[PDB]
Amino acid sequence: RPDFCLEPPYTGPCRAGIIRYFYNAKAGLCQTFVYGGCRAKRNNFKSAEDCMRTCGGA
Amino acid sequence: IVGGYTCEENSLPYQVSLNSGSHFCGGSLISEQWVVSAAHCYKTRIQVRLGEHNIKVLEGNEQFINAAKIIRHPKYNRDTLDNDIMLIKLSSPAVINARVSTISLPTAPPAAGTECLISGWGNTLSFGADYPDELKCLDAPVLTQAECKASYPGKITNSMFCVGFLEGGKDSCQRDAGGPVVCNGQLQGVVSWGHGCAWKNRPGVYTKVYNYVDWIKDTIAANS
Ligand SMILES: [Ca+2]
Repeated sequence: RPDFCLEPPYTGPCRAGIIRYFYNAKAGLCQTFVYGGCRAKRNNFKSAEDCMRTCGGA
Repeated sequence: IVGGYTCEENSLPYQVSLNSGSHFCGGSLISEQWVVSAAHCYKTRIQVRLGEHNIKVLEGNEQFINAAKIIRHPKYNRDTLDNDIMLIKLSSPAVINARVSTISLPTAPPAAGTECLISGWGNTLSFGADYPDELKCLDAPVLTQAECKASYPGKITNSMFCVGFLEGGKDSCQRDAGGPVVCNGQLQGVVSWGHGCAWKNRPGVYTKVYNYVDWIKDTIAANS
């Protein structure tokens, strides 16, 4: 799995609440978080399948 | 909204909820068939919910209308956040009544120190996730552009202004974006961004609606 899979999830500065997935390396699985709508970092996926494909877990 | 209070029921008849699965952004009703929101709230399908107070319970004043057209400002920049504004055309006109009605576009931008009303169903905590059932309100003043730029050096474009407090604890937050800042009976701001929510020395940043009066009126005319 790529290095960015290990980075904490990043809501960012914008003030929407968009459901996204991140890989939680501590839990070994993709989980949901609230994304603000702009300036996403790389550990931010539109589906669990996208997250699992890139970062693993589950 | 962090550090605010529950609005009086249906006392902000121009406030709408944007819903896709669940509530994700706010908006402001500015004509029978048009809503103003933020460009970063864009989705290809949106249901607009008017007349809401408690978004989890049927109260009997609601109107749910799907968006027919969704139009981002053509100069929106998703990296600088410049021109963060969007229009939504409703598939049918909203029924205008005591609990659902329009907010006036502004004839002048608001002076520093002007007290404004900011509202939404966004997070009520600066840390954690407490998304409220009932609509929240915050009374907050317009900051000088100099203080706004000093708070966020290099980041404040001509489309942006700050409203809030430097001491912390009172601000808009996630799921408030796209919603209204109303001052002296006019829609002056769209909830946009900030660093955290209600952090010290990091006030809320809002789109200056006054700069888009012509764009709004012409876009309505071109799509109506
Ligand atoms: Ca309701």
